[PDB]
Amino acid sequence: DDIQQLLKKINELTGIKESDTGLLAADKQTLQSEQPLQVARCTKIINADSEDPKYIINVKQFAKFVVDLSDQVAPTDIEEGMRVGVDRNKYQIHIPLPPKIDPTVTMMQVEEKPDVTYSDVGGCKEQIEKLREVVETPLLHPERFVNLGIEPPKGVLLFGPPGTGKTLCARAVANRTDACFIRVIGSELVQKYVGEGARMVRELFEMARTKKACLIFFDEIDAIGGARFDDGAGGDNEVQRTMLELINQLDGFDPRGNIKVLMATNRPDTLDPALMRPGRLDRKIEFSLPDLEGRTHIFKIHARSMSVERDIRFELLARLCPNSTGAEIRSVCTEAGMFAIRARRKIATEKDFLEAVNKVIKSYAKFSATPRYMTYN
Amino acid sequence: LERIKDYLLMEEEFIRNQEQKQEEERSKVDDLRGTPMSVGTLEEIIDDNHAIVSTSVGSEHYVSILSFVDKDLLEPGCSVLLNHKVHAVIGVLMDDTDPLVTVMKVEKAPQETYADIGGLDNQIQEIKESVELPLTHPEYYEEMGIKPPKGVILYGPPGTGKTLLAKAVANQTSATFLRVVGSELIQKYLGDGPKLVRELFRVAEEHAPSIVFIDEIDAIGTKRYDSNSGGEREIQRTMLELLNQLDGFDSRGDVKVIMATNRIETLDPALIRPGRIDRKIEFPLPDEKTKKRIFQIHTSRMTLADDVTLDDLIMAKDDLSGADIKAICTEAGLMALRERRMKVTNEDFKKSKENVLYKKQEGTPEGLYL
Amino acid sequence: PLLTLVKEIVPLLMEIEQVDMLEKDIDENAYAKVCLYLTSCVNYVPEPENSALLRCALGVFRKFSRFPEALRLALMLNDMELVEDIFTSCKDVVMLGRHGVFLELSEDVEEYEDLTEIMSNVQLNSNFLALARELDIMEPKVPDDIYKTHLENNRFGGSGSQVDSARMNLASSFVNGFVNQDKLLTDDGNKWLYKNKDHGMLSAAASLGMILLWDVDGGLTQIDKYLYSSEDYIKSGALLACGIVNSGVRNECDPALALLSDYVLHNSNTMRLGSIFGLGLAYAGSNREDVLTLLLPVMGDSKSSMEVAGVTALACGMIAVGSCNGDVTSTILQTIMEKSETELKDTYARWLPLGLGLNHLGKGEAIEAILAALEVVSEPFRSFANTLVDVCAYAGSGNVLKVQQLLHICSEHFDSKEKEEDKDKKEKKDKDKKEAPADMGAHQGVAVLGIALIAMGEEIGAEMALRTFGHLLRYGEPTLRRAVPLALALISVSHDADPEVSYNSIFAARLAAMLRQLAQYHAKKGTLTLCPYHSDRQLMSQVAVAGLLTVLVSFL
Amino acid sequence: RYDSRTTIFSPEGRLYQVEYAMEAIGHAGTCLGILANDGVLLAAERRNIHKLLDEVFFSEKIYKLNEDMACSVAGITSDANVLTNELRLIAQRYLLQYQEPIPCEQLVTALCDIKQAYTQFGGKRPFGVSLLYIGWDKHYGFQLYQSDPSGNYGGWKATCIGNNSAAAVSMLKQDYKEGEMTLKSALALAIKVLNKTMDVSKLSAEKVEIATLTRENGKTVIRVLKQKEVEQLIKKHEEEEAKAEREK
Amino acid sequence: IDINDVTPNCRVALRNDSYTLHKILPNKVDPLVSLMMVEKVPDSTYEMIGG
Ligand SMILES: Nc1ncnc2c1ncn2[C@@H]1O[C@H](COP(=O)(O)OP(=O)(O)OP(=O)(O)O)[C@@H](O)[C@H]1O
Repeated sequence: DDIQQLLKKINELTGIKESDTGLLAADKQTLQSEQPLQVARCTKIINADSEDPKYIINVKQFAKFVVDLSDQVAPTDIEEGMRVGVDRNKYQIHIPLPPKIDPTVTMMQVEEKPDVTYSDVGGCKEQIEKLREVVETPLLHPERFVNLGIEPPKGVLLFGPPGTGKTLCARAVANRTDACFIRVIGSELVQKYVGEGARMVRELFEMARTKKACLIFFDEIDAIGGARFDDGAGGDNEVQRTMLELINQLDGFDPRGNIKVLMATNRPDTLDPALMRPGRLDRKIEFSLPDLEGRTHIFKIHARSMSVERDIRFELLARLCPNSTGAEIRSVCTEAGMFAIRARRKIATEKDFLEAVNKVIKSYAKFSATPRYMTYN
Repeated sequence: LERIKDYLLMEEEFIRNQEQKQEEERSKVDDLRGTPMSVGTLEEIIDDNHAIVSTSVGSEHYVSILSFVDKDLLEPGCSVLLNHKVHAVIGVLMDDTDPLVTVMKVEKAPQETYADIGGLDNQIQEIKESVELPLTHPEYYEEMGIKPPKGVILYGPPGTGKTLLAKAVANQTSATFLRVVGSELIQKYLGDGPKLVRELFRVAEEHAPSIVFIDEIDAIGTKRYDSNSGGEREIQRTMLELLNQLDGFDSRGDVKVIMATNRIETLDPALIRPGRIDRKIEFPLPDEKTKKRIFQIHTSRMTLADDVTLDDLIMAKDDLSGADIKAICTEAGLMALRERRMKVTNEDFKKSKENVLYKKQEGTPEGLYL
Repeated sequence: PLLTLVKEIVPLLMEIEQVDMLEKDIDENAYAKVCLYLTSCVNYVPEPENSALLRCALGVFRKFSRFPEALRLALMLNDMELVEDIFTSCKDVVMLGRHGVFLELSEDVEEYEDLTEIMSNVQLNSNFLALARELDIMEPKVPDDIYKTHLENNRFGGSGSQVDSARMNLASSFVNGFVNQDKLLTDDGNKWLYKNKDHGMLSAAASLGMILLWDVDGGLTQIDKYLYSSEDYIKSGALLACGIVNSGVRNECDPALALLSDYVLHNSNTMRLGSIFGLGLAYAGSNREDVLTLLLPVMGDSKSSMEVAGVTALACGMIAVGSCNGDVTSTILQTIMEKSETELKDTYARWLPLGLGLNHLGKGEAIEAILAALEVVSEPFRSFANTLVDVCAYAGSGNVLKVQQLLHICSEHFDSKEKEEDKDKKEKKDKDKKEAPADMGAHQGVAVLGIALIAMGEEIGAEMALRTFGHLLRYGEPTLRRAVPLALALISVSHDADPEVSYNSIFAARLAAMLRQLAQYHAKKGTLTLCPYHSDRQLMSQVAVAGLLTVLVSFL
Repeated sequence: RYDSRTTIFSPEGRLYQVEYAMEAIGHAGTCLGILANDGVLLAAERRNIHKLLDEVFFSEKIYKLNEDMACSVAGITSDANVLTNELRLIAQRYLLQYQEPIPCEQLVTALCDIKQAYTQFGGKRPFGVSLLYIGWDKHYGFQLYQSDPSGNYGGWKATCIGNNSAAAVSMLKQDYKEGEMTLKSALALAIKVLNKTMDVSKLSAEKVEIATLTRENGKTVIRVLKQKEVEQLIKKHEEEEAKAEREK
Repeated sequence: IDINDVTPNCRVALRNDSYTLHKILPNKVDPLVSLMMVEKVPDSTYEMIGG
């Protein structure tokens, strides 16, 4: 109780301290001019007329306004189908407005480069090769394709078991793309308003068209309504419209033109048939569980950073992993280091990995990995 | 009667929290700012200082900015504050996250350290190496070359106190702890719910070291089954956004995820994979030694007769959970109060176990058969 | 188990009664709630009742023998005579060897080698005489350290490099000296001391003393390396090195005062000033008189420059110092006369409490310190000195009354004498630091903020302290920025990587660079070692004063 | 899931179809037996009593299988008729080969092996019948046995299978005395147990069927008590309850 | 009204012209208020309950 009193006394002391403690030219001349300065609400012109132009503008939700040009403007500068700013009080186009950037679509563009080389991805040479000629070689050297008169697929679908490396390869392509890479946020495409997301998909293609040669990565295609049950309830009707808008813009009545689309799905079966149909996505690069040479290579790349005895045999460790995804092989390397940290040995040994191989695969409830059955030897 | 001092400490703490302008420069800004200021998105930036600002009414008129403290913070997607009438950008953009995200952040953990938990020491070791140890001693992981495991799943039968480990982590964590149930993403509006998952993660990155607890993850992500009837859950889209945040392009920075499920088989394979849950922790029903520590901890702060045999209750009945042990201790105290004895006899504990375990009926004729 | 025994604690009548009936339980009730009563005396129970408990705890423990636990109460009691009686019992049974070896660190400010001769009359094995003197405290340290690791230039590596630009060039060599247990800093480089200049040159010569924490013969080897140094700065550092050679010397200390010591503002006199602090490094407390005669004329001379008086004050605060509650040190008695002599000289006002306050430290009621303070009261710089002395004079125990008194005075808008009061709050509490968080943001005092980082004080290495220093890493005031790394260094005694990288990035100025080096300087609870924090009350000291400030050392 | 074929084994090593059949025995007339020193008894509940039904057939749940053995059947009616015939056949087949009445444990093991086979072979469903065996053999004396659809069997001093078996087993475990059953006392235990297990009030004679096997003059004399004999036992139980009144 | 009195998720009143904090208004609850059913407490039946 005395110890509790000491804390209460400490709180009382803090209360005494708090009570005792209690006991640019922009903000100058410019403000006087700024308050009178008038506003000009943005609006979009749809048409123009002879003699008095009488340009009629839809504000954005208000009305079609027949507004004459403002006195201090050039009639030629105001143009049909051009965003403009109209003062509410003077009801005239005081100043024209530059075209809307639509920043949310601009945000999805990667802009930065992920620092992953193709070297880090391992055990999938064939999958890398297939991606190289739909992503890097057609863009880097189109002449070879033209010589055989063969068009590039212009579309790729990466599908495989989870943790295989589909996205890891995609970030590697982004590192050396030498062309705009547009990662797409799947949730962003779904929107509260009906078909608001569909409008965004048109913008996505429009942005892609403006840039010359760009690759769009629709990771998690299932998020972008990648199914078309389209039942009578039509709960997914808004998303289904968004999916169809992507399909038409992707191909039909003039397709991507210079856009290569990379789509990655853990479950390929769920994807809607129209998207799966080629032309929209000509290549079907499925990633697969790595073979023993691949399993050794993934172990070597993951363990190169870790400090370990030089005599460790990755081939034995890979053999002990019968069907392991790349992520699980990475999990063995990290777990092996954690066991060495637990015993406080700075340099790990082969035994540490074997304990990890049991922990990452056998210890997990795989059941097949842990054997209690004598059955087979 | 030392309670009065404790009550005073609590009241004093509340008072302390309750008790937690320039002569000309501030007054000029006060005049410049409107009595009501409306906050809206910034759509376009123009060098003249008249920048297009989007609003709920959509008036995007270019508006001058005169911010005394700084006007260089303007960015696309920033929520600028505008005068109700003039609509000019008043000053530094408002910087507050969405209200639903604010509720998750937890500053006070009721439970103490791992001391209350008994017999889950192996489970404590795993949570510490993934959560507490990397922050306390970052050098060890770098020297090994290992990158610390960032994700953990606690899976166990009902009442194994998986949540208790999470409460214990909250008690001793440098990282801000965001406690979000998996069932707290029921947003009716199409969209919004996957966006809320993005919001929780962006806040975690803003708070730098952070621990995310998602109790009952079964609701947010299970199976990833097809639409079937065509109702379309949209929950699968929400889970896919979480899957994207944990390991879907970019990076997770320094955010650690703890997730708890009564049933782990139902959870979809992609979510429960290395890279989203590097370490997996299993809580088994307590055995005998684990039961002894739990029984002692629950009875530590109550009157105990010499006659009571803690070992007899633990050995005689096998299957009771750690929560069941606490219930037996609370029930035994009530059984004694019926006889008006504050002290608890061995007889009370024996009666208590029977009352608590009356709903648990298991097994069929699997006795003679094997 | 003593649960209802604690009830009679309020009547001390309890102290005599407790020894009377305590027989069967060697610990149990004697430990637990009665030991918690000792802990509560540290936590909430007042110091006079605490003194009564110490005697009661000694009385019960004496029946159960176990002299080292009884000794811990005796050092807390600060009664040398009571400690000597326990020492006679510990001498009777030979563990006596651990008791002596730990005693050099365990002993309070009451004695340094005074404790070594406390039970010397029997002499016998000569334990405590060598065990409690510097002879056994650091004799096995160099072999023990060798088994764990090999001392070398590893912290002088590029990751640990502190840069040059003159201001940090001296700091980098001194930082390497902190790593020095490790005896090659002077050997490293060619004339590394020559590269050091002015205050830095003093620091490099001081590193000879740092190079050997123990060993008089090894220190004489250091003296030969820089014998009769040509430059005054080298000469002053070499005299200081003689002081840092041992926790106690008995040999080199007598010549160090004899050498130079002009006693008036002069080169030889300034050269001796280093030796004056080094002799101070040897002891701590209030009232010893073994080497008081050697340092008595130095404060008596009262040279107008604070440099002679301030090192003499630092020396006296740690030279002729033994008894608790403060004492009438002959120099401290005339230090007040020197303080009365100087109406101005604000440097005197901060420096004089370095000696007067240190004597008044290691105190209980300190009513005698209050009487000395009544003599001290006068002009405002002296009044600020009185406040600094009063802050040291506070008991340093569970009593919150002294802390509340500083808090109320600190709340006043004028804080010229209240700058160190915030630091005093930390000195008083060493148990549950619930009140340790200080609402510095609420405080508007630039000076209050300046000492706020120092207010956290020395720590084991807890992350909470590092977070506060990081939040205040770049305050507008250069002084505020300077304090956080020194404070980070105090906790240091990431683990250190996050501060080094963050300090470098936030810094980029020479001022910013040096404070950052100081945090890396310390990258790798004793009454005697309560000296360095007191020795650097204000980091406001100028870079030349900061080079003189490098003298601070004592903790393992 | 792991149901349908008796052949499939659940991931927990459980044959659900066999387990379902063992649970099914519950929906059947109560059958109980007491070992009884100097005798043995089988008691059954005659369910589905109606005014029109003749009940001409001697017995209904009690079938003799040999000169010195008998069984009471609880389970699917058709399966019971199949098993009773086979049990009668095995008894005579052993007599033909060895000219000695079959030892009781052996007759039970043989039917149990047939019942066991149905569970191991895919085509057939496990038998839905469980039965109690009363007999005297020279090797082990008076014995009582129980068979399960699983094919497992046991010897019980007292046991019950149909309807509220657990209620009878709990009543039997407390009331039964080892070595002191003394036939007439065992008959009383049966009437009292029957009153508790049956929801029927007053335990009328038509509702109860009692068969007692005794060895008289070196010859087993299996007898099914006539209604008048059953009535006197019921009246004695009612009178005993009247004696219990006031004292209870 | 003090700033301290104001709390998140509180239904305050904003002035018609300047949007000022006129007062703090309670009853900030969704349709679940009807479910409370605290009003019109059910007829007392503890005695009416049987064995
Ligand atoms: N072949 C590989 N080479 C190197 N690292 C790999 C490989 N396969 C998997 N990984 C590791 O697994 C993670 C990469 O997973 P990635 O980003 O490819 O997503 P994914 O799990 O395949 O995608 P999804 O969840 O959609 O199935 C990283 O930790 C990476 O190091």
